[PDB]
Amino acid sequence: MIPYQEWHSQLQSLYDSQIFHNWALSQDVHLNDEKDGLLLRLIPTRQLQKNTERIENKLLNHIELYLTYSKVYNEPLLLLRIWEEKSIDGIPMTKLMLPTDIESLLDVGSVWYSFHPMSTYLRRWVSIFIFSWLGYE
Amino acid sequence: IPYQEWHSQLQSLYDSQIFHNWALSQDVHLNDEKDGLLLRLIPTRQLQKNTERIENKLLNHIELYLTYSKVYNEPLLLLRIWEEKSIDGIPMTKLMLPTDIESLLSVWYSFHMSTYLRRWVSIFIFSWLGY
Amino acid sequence: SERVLSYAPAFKSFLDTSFFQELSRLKLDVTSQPLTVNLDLHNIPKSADQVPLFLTNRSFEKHNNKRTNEVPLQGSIFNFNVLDEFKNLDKQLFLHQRALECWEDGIKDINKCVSFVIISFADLKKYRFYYWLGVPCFQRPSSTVLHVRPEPSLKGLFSKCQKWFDVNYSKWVCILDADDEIVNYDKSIIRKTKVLAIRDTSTMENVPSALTKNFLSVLQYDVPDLIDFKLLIIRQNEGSFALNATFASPDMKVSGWERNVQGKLAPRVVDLSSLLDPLKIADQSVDLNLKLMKWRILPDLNLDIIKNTKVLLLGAGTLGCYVSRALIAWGVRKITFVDNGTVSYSNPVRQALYNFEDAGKPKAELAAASLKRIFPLMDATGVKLSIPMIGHKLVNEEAQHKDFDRLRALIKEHDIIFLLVDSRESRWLPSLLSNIENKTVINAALGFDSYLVMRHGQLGCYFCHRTLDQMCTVTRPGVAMMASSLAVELMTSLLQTKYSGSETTVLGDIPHQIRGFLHNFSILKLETPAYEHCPACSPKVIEAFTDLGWEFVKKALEHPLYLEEISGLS
Amino acid sequence: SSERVLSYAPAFKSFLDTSFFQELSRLKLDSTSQPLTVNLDLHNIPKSADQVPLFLTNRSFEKHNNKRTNEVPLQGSIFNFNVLDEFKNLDKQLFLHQRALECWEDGIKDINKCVSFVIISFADLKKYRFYYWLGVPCFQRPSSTVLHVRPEPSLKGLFSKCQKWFDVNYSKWVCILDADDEIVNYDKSIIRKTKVLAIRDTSTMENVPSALTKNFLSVLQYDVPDLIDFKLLIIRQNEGSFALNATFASIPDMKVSGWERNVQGKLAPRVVDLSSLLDPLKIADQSVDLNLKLMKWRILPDLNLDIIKNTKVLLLGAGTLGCYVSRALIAWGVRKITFVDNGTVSYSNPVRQALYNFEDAGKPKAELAAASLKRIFPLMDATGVKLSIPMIGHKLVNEEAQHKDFDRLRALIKEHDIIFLLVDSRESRWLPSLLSNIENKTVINAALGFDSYLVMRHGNKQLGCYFCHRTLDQMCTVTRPGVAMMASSLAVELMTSLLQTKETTVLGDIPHQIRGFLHNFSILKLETPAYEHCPACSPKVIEAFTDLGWEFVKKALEHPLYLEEISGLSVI
Ligand SMILES: [Zn+2]
Ligand SMILES: [Zn+2]
Repeated sequence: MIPYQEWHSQLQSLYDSQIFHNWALSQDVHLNDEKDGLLLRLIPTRQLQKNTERIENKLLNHIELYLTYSKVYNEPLLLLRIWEEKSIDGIPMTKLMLPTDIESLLDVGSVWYSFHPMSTYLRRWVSIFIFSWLGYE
Repeated sequence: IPYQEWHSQLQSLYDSQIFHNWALSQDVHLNDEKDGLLLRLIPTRQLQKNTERIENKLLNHIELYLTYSKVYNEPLLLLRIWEEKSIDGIPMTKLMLPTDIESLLSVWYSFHMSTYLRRWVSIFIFSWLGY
Repeated sequence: SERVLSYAPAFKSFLDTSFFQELSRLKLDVTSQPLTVNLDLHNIPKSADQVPLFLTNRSFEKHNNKRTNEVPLQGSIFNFNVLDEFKNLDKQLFLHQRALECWEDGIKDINKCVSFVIISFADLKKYRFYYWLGVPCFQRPSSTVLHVRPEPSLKGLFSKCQKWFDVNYSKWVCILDADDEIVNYDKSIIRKTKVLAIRDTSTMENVPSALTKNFLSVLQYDVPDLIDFKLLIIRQNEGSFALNATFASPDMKVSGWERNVQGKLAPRVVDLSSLLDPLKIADQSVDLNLKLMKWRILPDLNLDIIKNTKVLLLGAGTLGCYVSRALIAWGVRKITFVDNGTVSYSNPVRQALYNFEDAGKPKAELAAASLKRIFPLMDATGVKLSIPMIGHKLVNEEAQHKDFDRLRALIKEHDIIFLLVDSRESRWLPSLLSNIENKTVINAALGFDSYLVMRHGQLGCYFCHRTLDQMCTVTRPGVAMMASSLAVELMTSLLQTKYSGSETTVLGDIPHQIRGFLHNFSILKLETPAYEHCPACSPKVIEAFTDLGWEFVKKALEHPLYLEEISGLS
Repeated sequence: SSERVLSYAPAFKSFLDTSFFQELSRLKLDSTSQPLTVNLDLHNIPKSADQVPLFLTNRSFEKHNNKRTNEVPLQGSIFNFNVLDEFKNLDKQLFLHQRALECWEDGIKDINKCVSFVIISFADLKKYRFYYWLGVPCFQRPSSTVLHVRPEPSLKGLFSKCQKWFDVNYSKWVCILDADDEIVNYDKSIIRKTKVLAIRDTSTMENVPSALTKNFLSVLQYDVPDLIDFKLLIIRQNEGSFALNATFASIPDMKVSGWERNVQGKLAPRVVDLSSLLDPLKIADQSVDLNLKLMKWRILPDLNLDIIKNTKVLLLGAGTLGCYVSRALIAWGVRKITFVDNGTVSYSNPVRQALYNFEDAGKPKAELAAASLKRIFPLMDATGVKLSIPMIGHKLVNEEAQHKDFDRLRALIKEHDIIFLLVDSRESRWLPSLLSNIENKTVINAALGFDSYLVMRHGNKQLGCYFCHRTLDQMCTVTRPGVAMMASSLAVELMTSLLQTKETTVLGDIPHQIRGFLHNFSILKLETPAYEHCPACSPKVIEAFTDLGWEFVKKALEHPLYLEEISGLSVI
């Protein structure tokens, strides 16, 4: 565990550190209406791309990672959302998808999938829960 | 008690006119098949006091249904109670569901060797109602 | 020593509710419909002056089961669709028109001149039934009567006539031939012999059934020249009698509408509502199921205290759902749920009050509604409310303050509080409040394969002393079922008076704590003392609460150290 | 030499969050127009982007929201169409042009107000599919005017003062320096003298300012038409700032562009398909599955969930036991359940029997129980069969019908992997025990006493059945409510344990018999060998059924004395 205000400070620092902005995977990096969350829009790694073609037979447009704080568990919670690359009239379309097997799609919330649960706390958390299974830089 | 042994004693019991010669019975009849005996009885004076003391109602008559329970292979006594009222100034009878049935004495209340049925009658019927 | 012949009413009607249920059934299908009743003239109740005419659902069947000596009387029923019509119909005219059909058929065959009719109105909204029986008895001519004097010398013919009517059940009359044998009615053979028998439906002494009017009327049509004859009234009892008869003075007089209980001429009314009241039926059978546990098994078991117990449930989750189900089974009529949640799509599978379509609805209000859906008479209320966790900073201070006040109001007004919540820290605030308000408390806590059940009510509370009672714990399905029922069984066992000198009650042991385990299938029982240093118990904490109120609550929640220091636990 | 024609990068890179479309569906239920507001973060821009991301959410529909300190509020609007064809048929060049005219009419009054964005959209609420196209009005007046520039490194000293000035005034897109050499708000009389202009740049590309620069320069040519030569500063919050010696040249008329190109680099609308949110069945199924998986990966890795999910379970009886067992089964992930019961729902039934409501009275129990399972979890494969199970020690009411029921019962036992005998009494247990023994199926027995219960398993040295060796299982017996819950949970827990490789499993012990008692709150676990003379298991009885078929059953039912003879228990 770790206090809400300690996490609020470290999130803004990590955000302003541009460590996510300098990431090759990130299309966009943004805080929510509050400063208490961080939404990461990411370019799919090659391995994820290979898996969605193998497992789901579909093409992946991008994934969304949301770093949130649960005031219940007093810990960070990582929400995930997966989008499909598609088309309609010849116009490329993007579609939020609900994978048959999302465990195997990678190598391992209300509308979201979710991962389950000292000054360096958040920066280290990202290393294990994010930077481990996705390449950096 | 076997089914057929009960079927024979029910027809003997009926034909003995024991219920027909009772003072309480308005009517005695067997059902479509011979498996059962419907007793329509006049309320005893003691019952009339009770239902008026408790439910504050007048008793019209009592229907007892003597049936065979094929689950327990034993007799089962069913009970329906009727109330006296009126509508236009003429008598109306009404099936009632007593707020307390136990202290008064298919929707029916239910009670929870060759001489078998005659005994069972004396115990489960003639005891509280009287002969 | 001669007299004029009088008559008893032909029949006495009794209609079993099956007849009205069957009459109802046909009002939803499609005029008059045919009826068939078997008369038992061998056994007639003493209370009755005539053979009982008994109607049931099987009376609509054109051919049904008969006993050997019984007589299949035929009739019809006229069902009007409006009560007003039933009233406004002329009874004296209607029964006359039926008699004309009886008179008509009587000339063809003298045995077809006897029948009955039921006029009716079925009110299916109130389930109320109006019926009037009548027997088309006709005296033709109206002026012609019958003078009779007894002739006992004919008593030898009684048995011959008794066994004859028994055999032929479709025949209402018989005569003698030249050989003094019993045969069917024939206009030829009767003029010579002048002996006529009638099967009698009356038990009235020396007073034959009014049906006799019909037979004497057909006799005068067939044999107009017969003034004097002998009439046998035949009964299966000992009350048969012979009569020396004479006719003494066209127009037909029709009688035989059945009188009511008061002897007035008026319809009978049956009220079958209360078959329309399943809420009361269900209520009575349910309680009667409960009473069976008392009288048959445990005579001194107290049901009323359990029925009158007001139960507060804190949390609507798996435990709350099953606990309430075990409570309504035990006869508890008042249950109040408290939950801050909303039904998820996944919820119904482990939470027994909800369905898939119920997702998106508030749990508390819905859990209570679900109880009313199971058993419509229940005092059941949901309350959407948050219980503050200790060791966390308040999310909304003003809001949780209101919810704090609302929780105490709820605890005070309820008799027994169950703590069904998700976590250990969620138990503290209710344990404190329930301590202050002197309420009996049962806890239930779930671990992976283990469960905990204990009573606060000196024994001391939950806080008085690995996956057990944690926010993230996922449990085996069996654990929650086990803990829920043991909680309720402990609660019912707790409301029973303790036997003299021992701890036991009529329902058996009342342990302080129960801790079960799934892997080894075993139950542990432990008894713990109350502690002077407990955070939810200690007089130091209780007097701190009484003095500082919500401010003591607010600080203890956010800084447990402050609470531990007050209780002297640190 | 060392002089260029100034080029331009696209002003913005649009990202529309799913919550933005939610709010779009919500407002359509609560063509038209409506204001939008977005906060630009110009200090932190992803390296993969040539321009600042334009990010709109549900909160973008509210005119005043909470921006961070150095962020820049951007005013825009959205135009929603009610017909897909109306969206396609819109002249885009004309639409964007008349947005530019609105930016121009604003720009002459206030130069900072000439910048905005626009979204056109069509929301298909049936399919939950969304069509959007963003565009950023950019105008050149005159269209024939280009800008010749060359580097001016001497002015690099002004970069810091403009960064801080733009940070502070977040509503301002442009500043100039006055006669006092200080950064001030744009004034047409002042710029005329000093000839130095600073613009807030949204582009990260070196020496390529955002196309928005066209807007400001178009207004600069309207305000000070005689200014041919000035100094242009393009201010960025990174090291990418640059200064230019600027000249307006020729090669009125207003050119307009700025429709955003799609992921393919073509001028087309974007399309977002949210339809997967309309499938809660799939959402529920995955939720329930992952919850089960947590029992494996987090706690007991060796646990087999798949053998449980694949198990076909026959439930004999719909009563209290049948209702609680089934609920605990679906919780374990068992998807196939057949109920067998001959009853009809009583008005009093729902209170002890967990699958039924008060409104359900009068319905067949077996079907309704199955129907109720689908009401809890619609993906459940659940059926029920109205069937009689003949009691031993009783005459047969209908020989023909009970013969058929006997055949159907055996067929059902063949069809299922696990059998539960949930029946009312001992007398009803004999026949299914025999059949399951012949068909060699795993059986769980659960019997209720008043304060006690018995849960046991028929085997596959042998364990032996229910009949091998006081108010328990009596059929007149009214039981304490807690008993059935207890029995049912242990019945299922014993089952899932049994499906695991063993004599203990990953889930713990697997006893032969479990007897619990309420009065002392105790549980006993006892074993027992298969009895030789039992009139269920005994080889003489098995021999008897195989040869004689239904004729043996009919006789053993009506005359249990005959059954004791065959079993050799008679001599005992
Ligand atoms: Zn304590
Ligand atoms: Zn055996």
